[PDB]
Amino acid sequence: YAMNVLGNDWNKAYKKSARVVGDVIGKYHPHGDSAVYDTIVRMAQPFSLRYMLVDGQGNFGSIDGDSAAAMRYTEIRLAKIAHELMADLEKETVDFV
Amino acid sequence: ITPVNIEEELKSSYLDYAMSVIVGRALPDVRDGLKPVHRRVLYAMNVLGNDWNKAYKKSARVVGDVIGKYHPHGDSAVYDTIVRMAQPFSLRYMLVDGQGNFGSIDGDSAAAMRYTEIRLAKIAHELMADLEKETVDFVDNYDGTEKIPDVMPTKIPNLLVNGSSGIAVGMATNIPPHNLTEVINGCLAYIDDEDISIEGLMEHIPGPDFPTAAIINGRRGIEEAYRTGRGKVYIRARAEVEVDAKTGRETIIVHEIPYQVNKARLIEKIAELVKEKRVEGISALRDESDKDGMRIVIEVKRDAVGEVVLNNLYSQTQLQVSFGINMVALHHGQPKIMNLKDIIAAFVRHRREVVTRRTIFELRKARDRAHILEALAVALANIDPIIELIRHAPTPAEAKTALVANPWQLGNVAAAGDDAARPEWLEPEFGVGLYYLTEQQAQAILDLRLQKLTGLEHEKLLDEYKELLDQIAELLRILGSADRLMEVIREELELVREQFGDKRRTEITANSADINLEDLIT
Amino acid sequence: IDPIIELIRHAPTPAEAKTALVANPWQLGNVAAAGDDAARPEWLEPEFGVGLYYLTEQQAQAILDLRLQKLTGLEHEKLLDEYKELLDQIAE
Amino acid sequence: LPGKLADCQERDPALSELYLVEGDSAGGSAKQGRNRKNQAILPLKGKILNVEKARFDKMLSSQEVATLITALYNPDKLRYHSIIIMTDADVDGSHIRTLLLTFFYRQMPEIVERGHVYIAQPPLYKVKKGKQEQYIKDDEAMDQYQISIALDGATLHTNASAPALAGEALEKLVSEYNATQKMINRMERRYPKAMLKELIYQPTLTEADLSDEQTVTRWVNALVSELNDKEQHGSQWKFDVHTNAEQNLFEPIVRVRTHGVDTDYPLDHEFITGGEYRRICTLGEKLRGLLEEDAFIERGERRQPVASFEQALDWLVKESRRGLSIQRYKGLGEMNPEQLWETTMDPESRRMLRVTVKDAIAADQLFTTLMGDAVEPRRA
Amino acid sequence: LPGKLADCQERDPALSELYLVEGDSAGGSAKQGRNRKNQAILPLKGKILNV
Ligand SMILES: O=c1ccc2ncc(=O)n3c2n1C[C@H]3CN1CCC(NCc2cc3c(cn2)OCCC3)CC1
Repeated sequence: YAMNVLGNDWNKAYKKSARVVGDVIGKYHPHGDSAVYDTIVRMAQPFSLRYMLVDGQGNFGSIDGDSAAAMRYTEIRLAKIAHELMADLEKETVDFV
Repeated sequence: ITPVNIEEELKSSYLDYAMSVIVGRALPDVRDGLKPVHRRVLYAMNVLGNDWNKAYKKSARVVGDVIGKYHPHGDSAVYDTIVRMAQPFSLRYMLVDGQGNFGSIDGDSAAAMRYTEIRLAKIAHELMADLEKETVDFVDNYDGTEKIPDVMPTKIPNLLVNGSSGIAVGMATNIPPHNLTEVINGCLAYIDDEDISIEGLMEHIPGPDFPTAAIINGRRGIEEAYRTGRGKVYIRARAEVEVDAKTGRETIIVHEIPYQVNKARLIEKIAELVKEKRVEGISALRDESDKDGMRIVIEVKRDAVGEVVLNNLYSQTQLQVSFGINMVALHHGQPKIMNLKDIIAAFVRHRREVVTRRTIFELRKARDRAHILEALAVALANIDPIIELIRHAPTPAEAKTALVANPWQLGNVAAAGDDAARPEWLEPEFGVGLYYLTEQQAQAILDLRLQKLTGLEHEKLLDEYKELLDQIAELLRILGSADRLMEVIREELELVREQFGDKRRTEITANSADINLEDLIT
Repeated sequence: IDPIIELIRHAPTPAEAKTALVANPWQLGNVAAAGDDAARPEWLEPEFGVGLYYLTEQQAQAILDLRLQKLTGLEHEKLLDEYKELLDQIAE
Repeated sequence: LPGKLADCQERDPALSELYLVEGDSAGGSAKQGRNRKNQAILPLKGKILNVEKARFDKMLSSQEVATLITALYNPDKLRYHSIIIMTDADVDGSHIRTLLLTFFYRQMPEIVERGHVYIAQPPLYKVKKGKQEQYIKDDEAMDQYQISIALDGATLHTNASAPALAGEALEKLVSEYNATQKMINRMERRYPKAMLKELIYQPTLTEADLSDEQTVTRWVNALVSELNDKEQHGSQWKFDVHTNAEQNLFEPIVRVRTHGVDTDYPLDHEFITGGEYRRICTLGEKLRGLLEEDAFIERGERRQPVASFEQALDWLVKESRRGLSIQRYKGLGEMNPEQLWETTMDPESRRMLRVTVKDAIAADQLFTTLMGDAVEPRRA
Repeated sequence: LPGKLADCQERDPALSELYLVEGDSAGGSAKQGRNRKNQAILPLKGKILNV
């Protein structure tokens, strides 16, 4: 939801992950920073999901067990399939919490 | 391919790094006295839109934004800078109004960046006032995608009010804070007399200022620092003796500690000195500090004068410490030792330039607005022919062409100054009654609404036209004469001094000369 | 359009002009004139749109917010096409 | 030995390679993109303490580098005869490179004398114009590439002797113009920029003109008039003629009035004799001998006549910079591992660097002195 | 008892108080706002293993 509100589509330039992490911590998920970054890295690993959702660029680890780089080096953005998950949201299709 | 290279690359890289650190990292400027980190943080807070009259916001968002756009050099430095700006006991005038655990004199560090809430203050808006009016230049970011203002159109010489303490690769600087009212008085005196002497500036400003009061003893040091740029000054704490009405006992009271002194470390050092027999006349040590003021109680040993012990403490305890005054900053991007008069002159010149550029921008904006309003009023004068021209033209482009090509009658009810009512780029072939339109004018005419045809819009347009005439006349007058601009600067400085006035905190008791001169030359 | 022109030019107050537009009926010319129903909101009262036709405060405000570019030989066909497309869409 | 060092399969020295980069930021992708035959990487942590500032045989924090490369003395164990130091292109990278170089110089001079220390040259710019890609590592290379893109077969059409001015002559003219503009921007610290830009179109000047006062008066009048005409900001221009000599020695003086303080700029024989003024006069004569008033240049499907050469150059640069993309890597842990392998440590595409022991000077003695560090900054 | 627990001036028990909060987030402000007569605060680190 934060990535959708920010407006980071697939046909746009990359953006720093630190901004997204800070925004999520500030508005919706104020429960640390390590969990959000680990979730982003897990979504960015191709060998961890059958269909990736967050298209990124940088050291995302591998099967060797090496951890990813810091949150000030990677650049992430939404993919083509991610827009199908939250399609037709502003048309009052669900409820708000 | 292995090309042979000489060892001079070592010296080349070292010189490059030294130049980069000296220019863009350590040494601040003389026109605003602000580091690039502080500049980027303030610019990000201004772009975000966190005013003083708004709700608090999380610091993590601001830190992430600054790291993402302007300062991608870690997170610890930015957070430490924010905490330093949030500490009241670290600056004479705070800039970032926050809420949360911001540390104290006990040395306790602040909380995490996910608990505090910060926002701009009332005085922070005076630093970046009138920025969008094209008053300064813009600098590209690291990748050439954003713009960064070179200097800020400030109204307060923060270099002289708060100062900074930075060290270059080969240089170092240290500037004590001062009082705002005396700085404004000195600036007004310098505006009054361009040839003011150093004695007059010393009379207007006796000495520096600190967020915590103290006792200043050395005057020759600060005199040499104001005259040359280097000097030393001593700082003494405030204390006294106590004798009860009954037999009781003597007791020393410590009301305040010097600038940048740890209280816990001081108590530990005093306890160690008492244990090591190095100091005498001290029995125990207590503490009575609360939310109503710091209070340190020291029990004097029985059968002791206490004054000799107090002097031994002043000689040994950190209550008496020197200070390394060193005024070093950038004048044209190069380290240059500058005195007070040069800083005042540079500030005055910067203020003059900012005011002139803002006035030119406002004049151009008012000229454009008046030029649009003239065409709008001409269109409002005759409306029916425009009605037929629109109703008979199938294409709006053809209608615009017919409006531009055909002249108008310029009715009597529609009809200022001889000049200064038209832009510079406008060709003299328009506006020679006789009147001609323009593509932009015709486009603005085609963008009108139906609500502008009442018995109230005409008077509003006439009043706005008269106000624009008065404004452009006043701007031409203030641009023609410099005395009016100087008077405006004086009035603005007086207003700032009246709005942000305060009272002295510290106190200067001169004894370095009273003991020396009157006992040497008599 | 012309009666609206006189009503705007003679009314000094725009609120009075809106009141006069809402209170006065219209002629409903032949060139101006769909489905039997489903062309009106649910909250709309049956006392409007009974040729005969009446306006609404929101309708009059939208009328007062028009521009001069909507008086060409191209806007009418665009409006007719948009109306037909909206009819087709609501029918589907 | 454990923890950070990751050797290769081969154990015979003089065949493997050793690298030194940042551990968590770079070493991860470096190991994920390296080879498993003759590649070895030794990560690092932060910076390293200096040798001269605090010399102590007992002071040691990491000690891993010297312990893993030799025994610390070195002729016995000469493992990893070839070492390469990859380092970021930032200023901190150059600083840590200088510290590493002075360390290997003051610890083991023999390994440097025998030619074993190497320096890598990672790319700096990544330009991608649709399908056309380009890897640029230097600023001068980037400028040359920009000039080449801005001149993709341009053809100027003026009323001079050349009907269609094009080819390498136009490229050389643009290069000389850019060099002269750079020189003017460098000298701007001394003299204002308005006069330096106006002297391009103003007529020439000769030291023989100090005889007649009418010629100097006409020249300075034309100068002040054109400066007042081109002045769009809040400033003015005034002339001044002074005679400080025995008989004439005519010396023009220009009086400019900025915001609040006037400032003069006299002209002396040294200014006329100076090589910079001579180059400016030669370029002005060369440009006036072109008659570039009515010009027609196209790049590549559109043309627009202008009245200034710099305006046409700016328009061409703007048209060339419409739909290009530039990616600047500010760290080794930013690019893909395959890109790093192909552009930095590819044995068929890499470009290493060799250090020499030519002379033994006292530069390291003045490295940390607090006096040499103060006298060395003479970049003025 | 290194560093963390800062006792009070009184040494007689049954007169002082003891507290247990988070160290870095809470203990700072807790010590900056407490009293220096009969107050003592012991920081904590994360969670504690079960018995
Ligand atoms: O690196 C180390 C090594 C050892 C160690 N031991 C104790 C300790 O506390 N820490 C230790 N560390 C470090 C630090 C833990 N570190 C984790 C990362 C955190 N990052 C802060 C942060 C950054 C950003 C945030 C939020 N928080 O949101 C916006 C984007 C950037 C800071 C504290």
